[PDB]
Formats: sequence, C-alpha cells, structure tokens
Amino acid sequence: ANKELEEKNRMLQEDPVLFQLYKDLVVSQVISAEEFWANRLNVNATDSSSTSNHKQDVGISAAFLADGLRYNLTSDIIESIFRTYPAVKMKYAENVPHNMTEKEFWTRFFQSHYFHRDRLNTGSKDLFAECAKIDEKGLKTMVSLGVKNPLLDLTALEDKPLDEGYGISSVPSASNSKSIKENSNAAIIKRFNHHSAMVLAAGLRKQPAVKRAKLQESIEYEDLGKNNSVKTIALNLKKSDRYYHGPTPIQSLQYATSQDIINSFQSIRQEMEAYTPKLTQVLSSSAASSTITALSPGGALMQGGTQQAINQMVPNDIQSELKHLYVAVGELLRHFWSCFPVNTPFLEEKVVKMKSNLERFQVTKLCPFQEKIRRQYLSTNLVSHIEEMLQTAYNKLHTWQSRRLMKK
Amino acid sequence: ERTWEILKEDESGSLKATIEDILFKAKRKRVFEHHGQVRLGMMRHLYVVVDGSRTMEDQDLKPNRLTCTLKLLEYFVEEYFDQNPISQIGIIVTKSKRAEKLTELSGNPRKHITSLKKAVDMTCHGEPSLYNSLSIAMQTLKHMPGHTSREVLIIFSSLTTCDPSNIYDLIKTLKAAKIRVSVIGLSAEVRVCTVLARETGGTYHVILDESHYKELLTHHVSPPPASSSSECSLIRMGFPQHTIASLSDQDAKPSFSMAEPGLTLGGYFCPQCRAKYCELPVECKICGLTLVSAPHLARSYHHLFPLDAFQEIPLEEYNGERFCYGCQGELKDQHVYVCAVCQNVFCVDCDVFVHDSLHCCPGCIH
Amino acid sequence: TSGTLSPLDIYPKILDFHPVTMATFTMTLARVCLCPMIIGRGNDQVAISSKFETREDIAVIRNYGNLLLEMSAVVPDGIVAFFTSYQYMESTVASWYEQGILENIQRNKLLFIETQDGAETSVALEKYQEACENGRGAILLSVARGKVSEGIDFVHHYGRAVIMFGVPYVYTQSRILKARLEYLRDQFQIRENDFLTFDAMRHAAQCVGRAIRGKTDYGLMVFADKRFARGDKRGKLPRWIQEHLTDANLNLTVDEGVQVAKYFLRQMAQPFHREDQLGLSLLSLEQLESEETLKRIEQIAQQL
Amino acid sequence: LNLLVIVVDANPIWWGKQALKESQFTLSKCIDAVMVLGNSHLFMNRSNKLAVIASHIQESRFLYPGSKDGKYELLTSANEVIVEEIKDLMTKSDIKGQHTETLLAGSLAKALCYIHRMNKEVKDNQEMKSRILVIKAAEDSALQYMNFMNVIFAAQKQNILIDACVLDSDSGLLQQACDITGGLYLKVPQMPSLLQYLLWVFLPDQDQRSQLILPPPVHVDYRAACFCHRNLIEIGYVCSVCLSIFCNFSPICTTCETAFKIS
Ligand SMILES: [Zn+2]
Ligand SMILES: [Zn+2]
Ligand SMILES: [Zn+2]
Repeated sequence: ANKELEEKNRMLQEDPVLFQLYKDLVVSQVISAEEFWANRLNVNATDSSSTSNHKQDVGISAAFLADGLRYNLTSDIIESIFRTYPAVKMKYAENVPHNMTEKEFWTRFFQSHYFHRDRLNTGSKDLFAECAKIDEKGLKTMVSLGVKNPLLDLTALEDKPLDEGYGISSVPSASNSKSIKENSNAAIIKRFNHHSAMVLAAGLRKQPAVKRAKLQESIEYEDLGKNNSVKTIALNLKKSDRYYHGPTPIQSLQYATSQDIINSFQSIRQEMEAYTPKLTQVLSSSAASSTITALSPGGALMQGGTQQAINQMVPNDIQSELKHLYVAVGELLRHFWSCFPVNTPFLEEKVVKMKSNLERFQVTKLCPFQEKIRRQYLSTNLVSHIEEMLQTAYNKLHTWQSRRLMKK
Repeated sequence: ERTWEILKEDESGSLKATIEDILFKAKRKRVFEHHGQVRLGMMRHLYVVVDGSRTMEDQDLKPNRLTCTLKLLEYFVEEYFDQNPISQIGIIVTKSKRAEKLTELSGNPRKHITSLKKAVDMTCHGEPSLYNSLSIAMQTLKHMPGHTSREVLIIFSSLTTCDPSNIYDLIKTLKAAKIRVSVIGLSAEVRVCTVLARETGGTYHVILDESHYKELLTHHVSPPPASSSSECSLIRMGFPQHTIASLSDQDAKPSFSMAEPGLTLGGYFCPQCRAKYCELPVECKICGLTLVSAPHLARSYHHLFPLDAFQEIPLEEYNGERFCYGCQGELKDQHVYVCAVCQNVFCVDCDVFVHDSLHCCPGCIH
Repeated sequence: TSGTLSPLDIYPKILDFHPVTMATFTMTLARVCLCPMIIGRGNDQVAISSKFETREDIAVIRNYGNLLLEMSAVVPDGIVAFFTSYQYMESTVASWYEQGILENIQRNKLLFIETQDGAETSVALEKYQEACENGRGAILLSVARGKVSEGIDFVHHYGRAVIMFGVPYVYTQSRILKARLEYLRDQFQIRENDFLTFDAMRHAAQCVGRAIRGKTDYGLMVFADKRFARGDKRGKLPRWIQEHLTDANLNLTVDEGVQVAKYFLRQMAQPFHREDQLGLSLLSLEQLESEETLKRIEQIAQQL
Repeated sequence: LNLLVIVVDANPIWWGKQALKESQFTLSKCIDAVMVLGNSHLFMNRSNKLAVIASHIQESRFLYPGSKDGKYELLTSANEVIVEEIKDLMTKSDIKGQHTETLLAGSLAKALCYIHRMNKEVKDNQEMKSRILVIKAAEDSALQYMNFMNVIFAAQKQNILIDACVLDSDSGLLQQACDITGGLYLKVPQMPSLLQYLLWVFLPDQDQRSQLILPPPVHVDYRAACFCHRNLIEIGYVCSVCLSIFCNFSPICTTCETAFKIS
C-alpha cells in the first residue's frame, strides 16, 4: 500500500544495511518485497496519540507569533488557532501563504476578537461569534444546557420568575442610557464566556446522566452512608506442602533402619561425651600437601574454564556481518513466530506463516551466501548458532505441518 | 515577630535546656502497614506517568518537584524490579499538552534508569494532557495479555490538565479494559484524578514529605490485588539453563541478545527459538515465550504466604530468656515481640528485619 | 435553623421579634473543614480593600489580580470569586485583561464571568461545574449579591475556594438604603454603620455558608479586605466560623495565604475515610446508647 | 572489619553413621578444624569478629560466647565455649524421627538477623563485612526450599556472601545459594583434610577472592519440576494466580481454588 511506504522509512533510516539486506531478501525471495518495508509500517491517529488539546493557550500561546511584529515561524500554533476559531479557519484558507510569508497575517492576528476581544465583527478573520446572541442561540435560547433542571437554574428560582416588575427590580440594563464603555466590558465578557463555553464544547459533547448525576452527587452523603469496599479474592492455597518442598524434582533420598537412627544418636552422643581437641587431629602435612595438590592450578579441582577465547579467524569481520545478520534474521524470525504462535489454527495465519517461512527458505539460501564467507574468506569459523536457529525455524513448521489433526 | 522567640524557652523555665527533650520527636519514623491473603497481580506491567509541565519546577519539596521526583523514581524503579523481576516498567512524560513515552515496555533498569539520568535534563513546558498520556498507555496495554496486570502509576504536579475530550471516554474504556490506574498528587486533591483512580480501581494519594512520598511509593511496590474479572491464566513459561562456551566455543557461536548489543559467547538460550540471551529473566522478543529463572519464581512466593505481626509488649513479661531468640542478645530494649505460633522471643530488629526482609519466622520452620 | 446569620442579637431588633431561644452551634470536627483568613495585606504592602468608596484604585485591583493569579495555581478543581458590586467586577476584569493578568489566570483555570442573562448564568454554571470535573479547572467569578450566591451550592469539588473581594457594601441606591437605615435608627435605634457592617457580613457569610454542605467537603476562604480585620466585623461573623478565623491568619500577605493554603490543602488532601470519622465528629448507635453522647454534645451549642 | 559466621551441619544421623562407620574422618576432627579455622579468622586480624552456629535436628544453637578461667584468653576461651556448647547440644541430645531434618533455614535465619544487629551495632566510620560458611554433611531437605530460597534473597539484598562446604551428599539448594550470593560451593574429596580446604577456599577475604586464583565456580543447572508428577520442565505453564508450576496445560489449579479462564 502507498501509506505503508511513509511509515516503513523508520527501519531503513535506522538500519541502512539491514534495509539493504531486507531489500536484498525482498528481491532474493528471502522475504516478501512488501514485507521488507511493511514489517516496519505503523502509525498513530493524529499529530499525537490524542488530538492536541488546544483548549488552552490557543493563539495566546504565541505572543502574536514567534515575535513586537509577529514573525512567521509557527505551524502547530496557527493550527491550534484554526482548530480554536472556525472563523480563522475560514480566513486562514482565504489568506493563502503561498509564494509569500505569513509575517503579515501573523501581525494582523492581534486585531480585535483574537487579541483584544471586541464585540462586533472587527476580527481579522471573520466572526460568527460577532452576533454572540445568535451564536449562543444553539446553547441557551432555542437550545439549552444539559443540566438546566438539576443546576444552573438560578434564572427562575425567585419570585421574579413569575413576573418581572413584580420584584423590586431596577438594576438591569435599561433601554435608557446605553454605553460603549460597557460594550467594551461586555465584549470582553462575551468573548471570554463564548470562547470558554464553545472551546469546552469541542472536548465535551452534551450526556443524559448529567442531571441525575448532579442530583445523586449532592443528595447522597458518604459520611452517613454509601461505603466503599473491595472485591479481591481470598487466596486459600491447596496442598501448600508443594511450595514448602518447592518445584524441585525428586531427589535420591532414602531412609535407614530405626536401629541405624538409634545407634546414630547414641554413637554421636557418646563420641561427643568422649572428645577433646588435638593438634594431630587438626592437620597433617600429608593431608595439607595432598589437598594442595588437588587445589593446585593443575589439580583435580581446577575444572574446565576460559574456553570462550577470541575467535578462530576474522572475529571482527564475522562480528560486523553478524550484526547485520542478527538484526535481519531476528526481524525475520519475529514475524514467523508471531504467525506461528497464534491462539487458534486458521488458514489466514497458517498460509501467511507458510509463505513467510517459505521465503525464509530463501533466507537460508541467503544464509548460504552468508555461509560462503565463513567457508571461504574466513580461515576457520562456526556460525552454527544462527544455523541451528535457522534449522529450528524450519523444523518447527515441519513439525507443525505434520500435526494434520486440525493443528497444521 | 515570633521566629527568633519560637524556641521552647520562650515561655518556660525548664525548656532552657530541655527544649530538644520536649520536642524530641522531630525527625524519626516507624514504617509498618497491613496485608491480606488475596490474589495478587504478580505478573505486573506498571507504567509511570510523570508531569512534564512547568509546575514540576516548583520547590514544594526540598529540591524542585522534578529533582525530588526523579530521585525517588530511581529508587522506586530499583526496588520494583528487586521485588518483582517478572514485572516490567515503562515511562511516559506529559509535556506541552502532549505525552512522550520516556521508556517503552521493558524490564531492564539499566535502560530505564539511564533514561531517568537523561530525563533530568528535560524542559518543564506547557500544561499536562492526562488524556494523551492515558491514550499512549492504553494503546500499549491493549496488546498486553489480559492476565498480565496492566497498571499505571501517575504522578501529578499541576492541577489543570488539557484533555482533547472528556476523560470519561478513557475511564469507560479503561474500566471495560479492566486496566488499573493509581495516582500520586503533589500538595492537593484533584477530583479528576480521585474519580479516575477510585473508579479505575487504583488509589489517589497526596505527597506531604519526601518520607511520605516514599511511604506512598512503598505501597505501590507491592503487587496489586486481583479479582476474578482478570484472566486466570496458565501462562507458558521457559526456564532455560545457562550454557557457557564449554567445548572451546565449538558449535556455539557468540551472539548478541535480542533485547542487547553485547555479543555473549555463553548465556541462556531460548528453548523455544534457541535465541541467545546474556541475562535472565528475558522475554523472547521473537517468540512471546517469557524466560524466567527458577529462583526468581521463589523470590515472589513470600507474597503468597507472608508473615504476621508478632505480639508486642513493653517487657518480656512472659519471662523468656534474657537473651532474645533468633539473633542472640540481651533484651536491652523495653519492648519485646513474640510470634503468635512459635512464641519465641524477638527484638525490635527481629520484628522489623524478619517480617519485612526474611519473611520467615525461625520458630515456625521448626 | 441555618448557620448563616450573625450576630443573632440584631435579628430580634430588625424583625421586632423575641425568640424563646437565641442559640448557635459550633462546627464539631476531628479534622477541620474550613480556614477563614483575611488576606488584607498585599505583597507590595498595599492595604487590599475597597475602603475608598469603591473609587478607581488600580493598586488594589492590581493586588487583587496578583492574588487571584497565584491562588488559581494553588487551589485545586474550581474557584468561586465574589465581587462587592457588578460595576466593580466589570471594571476590575477589564483592567486585568488590559494588564494581561487575566490571560495568566486562564492558563491556570477557565474563567466564567456572570451576567444578568440567565443564558450566561446557566451556560457559565454548566461549563464551570463540568470544567471543574473534566481534566481542566475552572474559576467562577460573580457578585456577592447576585442570585449566583443564592441558587448554587459549592459542594465538594465545586468551589473548593471562596474569595470575597472587598467588603460587600452597596453604596449605590443610598437614598433607599438611607431611608431604611433612618427608619431603623428611629423605631429600632440601630446605627447605620452597625447595620451596614452586618448587612455586608451576612452576604459574605452567604458565599462562605454555601461553600460547604457535608463532612466530606471543605472550603478555603479568603476575605480580601482590610476591613474584615476590625474586631467588630470579625466579631459579627458567625461564631462557628470565627473559631477557625484565628488571629494569626488576620491581614495575611498574599504569600502567607498561598503558603497557608498549600499547607491547609496538604493537611486535608490526605486520606480520611468513613472509618476514620468514627473517632470524632460522627457518633454511631453504640455512641448514642452511650450516655457520653448526652454530656459531650452539650458544649457544641452556642448562644448570643 | 569482618564478621565470619560459621555454620556446621550438626546432623547426628549422617555424623552418627559416620561415627558408626568408623571412618578416618569424624565430627570430632570436623569441630577441631572449625575451631582452628575460627581462630584463624580472628587470628588473621585484631579487628575481625566471629560467630558460630550449629544446625541440629531440632535447634539452632549459638556457640558464642568465651571462657573466663584465664589460662589463655583469645583462642582458648572461644574453643572452650565451642566444646562446651557442642557437648551440651550433642551430649544432652534427644531421639526423634517425626522431625529428622537439620534445621538449616532456622540457623541461617538466626545468622542473618544476628549479623543485622551486629552491623547496626557497629559504628559507621568503618563497616563490618560479613560472610557465612556452611559446612553441610547430611542430605538436602527439600521441605525448607521455600524458606531456603527466601533467606538466599535476604542475604543477597543484605549483600552477604555465602560460601558452602559439602561433605558426601551434595545440595542443589546450597550450590544455588553460592551461585546467587556470589560465594563458592565445593564438594571436599578428602574430608580428613577438610581444614586445608577451608584455610584456602573459604578463609580468603572478600577483598582477596578477586586477587587469588581459586577453582572456578561449578555451573549449576536450574533443574525444575512441577508439583504434578514432578517431571523435569524446561518449558511449562504457570498459574498466574498462585505461580504453581504445571508441566502441561490443564483447566484448574491443582494447587488452589482457581479455574483457568481458557480461550
Ligand atoms: Zn524464544
Ligand atoms: Zn514464629
Ligand atoms: Zn493456582
């Protein structure tokens, strides 16, 4: 697939020789041509594991931009603005930065709503929130909030709800004496409230339980009732002797006769009753010297060791090639085992493994090319560790293919 | 206008020299907690979440929260493996309204602690995104086998977190995924984390002092309890024997562990794939079969049958020997401990060291 | 029956009433839930107050912005800010926005500004309550006189801190107030300054009174006005609240309040469960059948 | 500063048979070597300290720790208490069959907690290094495997080196302890000359193991078997609930009340 090409680059960028070997194996049928790359393809869901939570900082994050005049060195920042304000989204599509620099647009961003929060559409990038009463019509006019009975209902709690002039109300904004100083204050309030409420809605769709939740959360008291208790399981062991004896195989232990026990207790008691330390009983030069011979650097107690010396021929060349071979073979066996160690037998995994392993039969052919160096360029060397693993990789599939009782 | 007069002798006569005797309990401690004979999540995949936000620069503790946190994290990482080599660790940092997986799923303190050392240089920036953090974690835990206790430990420094969507999405998912999440907060209690922890099955605690911080971390060292909702599995496990290059390295080529760059001539082979591994226990990166050393298994069996607290008394009123059983020595301290079963004489060090470190009472073995 | 009114001595005069009992009850707790404090002193040593007949004094507004900014980082979940007047609130917010302080506050918590529109009130409270529960944190600001202080209870996580900016004096509509004050001087011989103190204090006690509704509930409360330091005003607050308003926390600096808050939060953020409540502040049937309950509770009542 | 803790397998069964066998080497000659070795540890350094414990069938008795008679103080007092303590233990001996194994784990537990007290008692200007020397003669009692493994890890955590000397019968557990703790396990081929092995293999300091050329450690095969039919296992299945090992797949933990959730 075309999408896999971009993600697979990680493997080739990190291991170029392994990628070359992977591509070589791809061409040499040691692995599938796609698998050479597709074995590394993986992606996330967005600019991050979770959509960037630009509910905070928004454009305020960048003092205008990367600079008093705003420079043009911010992307994700302006993308957060695009996500924050759909009006800017609409205008950011209009003010195309092609063959120019956003320097001017980033400078204009400090205009009104986005930086000074004025009222009417003085924004430098459209404004549907300019009609902030019509922008709020689908929130608290024609539509409503989701808790509006359980809470946030202080608009209709008093005796003023039934009738207005019924109260002693006189504080509210009159039709006489309206002001533009107040319009600036109201704009800041409306801009901050609408911004906060709208931006929050992006992360908070929307819930039918809100009202009932707020009722139960405030009516129930965890002090007088409503406990909190655990639900683990009591671990009553069965035949604990098993752990006492431990997971060890049967020893060669054997009892004697009660007579031998009785005599043992007696003989040792009698010996300890009749015992005194003596230098002759402590040591003899014959014993010490004989023990020194056994412990000597050429004695019976000097068992086999230090046999893992440096390699018979071209360790450096072998190690250099083995690095690539270990990465490649390891990455190959990885998938083969992933397909082989499945939870259940099915043709989707069996055929994918049998093809992958059949390609690995050309990797053993590619290892035969890697075997020529050890049998030609190298004077004497054994790479049998990989060879034994490679043999096991085929053996396991042959053994599994013989399990035709629905296992194969 | 009180600090130069805050000494105990400010309004007392005997406090002119008994001040450090009147306020003598100034710096001590005495750690002990309960236990229970319940199933434990011995197979453990614990992931650490640490605030990477500017709030980590505050000096609520002796050094900035970052230094004290990383200091105790390293210690916690060590003991976590030390008390459970079977388990694995991973770390994620919540920076710039984003989350960065400082360390992947692994059991190698070498790499984990190495990452911590390097993480000391991190830049505390932006606000935390609890949602992004849990996303990366759960995305990883999704692939972990149900029987392996999938757990996350969160260290929260700030109070406000930037989530791109209501965390109830994740909590509902985590609850359904049976993943457990615990949180440790700095200086405050946050409803978000409290609801998150209590609903998810973990616990929310607040740091008071570096000792309290250790005290809380200590609790998280012990494996969590498990319910019947988790997979009661019968996991396949390998116990490969170490194999040197005995025959002059004949037919046994040296090899680097799957996974490490160290080419080892001898070590543990995989009974499943014959791969080379210099260390044990190691997960077969190319098979899924975990390889564990037989002693590492027994290393955790104390959690299955741990000791019980001994009968404490200010004097050996039972008139046992003047010499404390177990470790021989005089009852120089006017506090004695007696095992409920074997009823031998034990001292302060016996009650502490035998119960917290030996986990076996000598008289009970008799 | 509620604990919001004080001093009780003024209501029989005001209501020309004579009760059989004039009692009060002390909040009985094993772990206090409330830390009333008067942060009347700015870090710059400015006497944070509204003594200046609500005149335009940037220095106190500036100090109010500094306090709120730092306190927004210190208090967990939600904050509830009450202003003395709607005008002053609007005037104040405009200054903090112009001075940029308000943006640093947004970074700390989502601001929600009240307005006479029920749409604003309902939406603000909707978003605030859930913002206090979602990953973020919110900070409600309103007026100590408006319905918001009447209809909304700041239970548990909602409004974990209540801040009273300035003494809530309504010097507007003075004519009507004078008339009622004068009539109180006439038929009731009540001093205007005395009544004014009481009237504002009861409003402060309303915001504070709605800040807690249970034992598994608590509320930080800052009285950002030097006035509150007068023994008379402190003395006219509810006696059960005055118990926690220890002299040591009078006219605190902003830093002192922040430090005391961090301390107070640290001391109560710690686990304290239902079983831990049985030590003190909660009596089970066993304790009720124990006559101790009959003798111990006697001292909980107070009278005025 | 060092603290040697000698452990001797005071098993009357093997030593009694050894006595009944009238072999060239007996417990008498053994304790002689131990006393001389113990003396050598203290003799080697004015600041060195020593403790000795005997693992009997039913008791872990301290042999320290000296006498006050004043004929000779340092070595004679230690040897006299040792003789007296072994005589008290072995002369005043009972006879039992119900519990015939040597209390090895209890003796090791006593040693570890005793070392802990001593190392705490020591000032921090210089610190007391310590090691345990186990002289095993009887059979290896599996019933203590749980305790044995737990005490190995305690020693490991406490950073204590454990050495072991085995006479006749070997021990998988004890050889495994030497490997884990970084000590050394040795099967002495000439029990009458035991002391010479001790004065060379187990006597050298921790700071000298690295400098001396000594027999390389014998590689220990980690043979393991499940509780079900005890067969050997290289790959098995483990109960994630109780960590009981089962060689082959099954539906329920025979070791506990738990039905596997199989899919
Ligand atoms: Zn493998
Ligand atoms: Zn006991
Ligand atoms: Zn089981």
